[PDB]
Amino acid sequence: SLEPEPWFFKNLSRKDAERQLLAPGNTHGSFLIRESESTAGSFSLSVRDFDQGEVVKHYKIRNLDNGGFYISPRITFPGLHELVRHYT
Amino acid sequence: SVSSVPTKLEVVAATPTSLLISWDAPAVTVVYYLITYGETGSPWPGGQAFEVPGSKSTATISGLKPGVDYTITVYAHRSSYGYSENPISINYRT
Repeated sequence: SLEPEPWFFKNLSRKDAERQLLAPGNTHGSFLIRESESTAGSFSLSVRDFDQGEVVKHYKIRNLDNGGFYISPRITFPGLHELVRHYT
Repeated sequence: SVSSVPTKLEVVAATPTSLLISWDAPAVTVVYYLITYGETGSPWPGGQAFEVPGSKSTATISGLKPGVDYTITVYAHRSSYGYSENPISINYRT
């Protein structure tokens, strides 16, 4: 279902995402979406950010009872596409 | 100034490891709430979050590390998807 989307990285560990995002060629705010080892069948967003070194910040994509998603409870979305569109 | 949904929020029962929060049942319809909690000064989303249905006016937070300052914030959603209403926050040292 997500396989067609370029931003979705299948079979990508949390640590592999750190390496992928820290690798050269990635500007700041470079990101991807991965399957969550963190929590069963849900997804996570990993992003390139700088901490007073450069780093990868992981954000859990949490699900709603209505099937939607959110990272921050201030804004919720029907699907990931909408979430990803918003956070870009 | 600026006013929030829900309007008032307080801890009505504490143990060293958990808290029962209660808030004023709002006048407007809320489909669901989302509630964050984490150590005061956690970033960015604020810590762990969970959902409670709109009909409810209480939530129980548990598995807390005892004697630690927590920020607890409630977000009210008045439609299925979109922006939450202005949230309300409280701080509590377990």
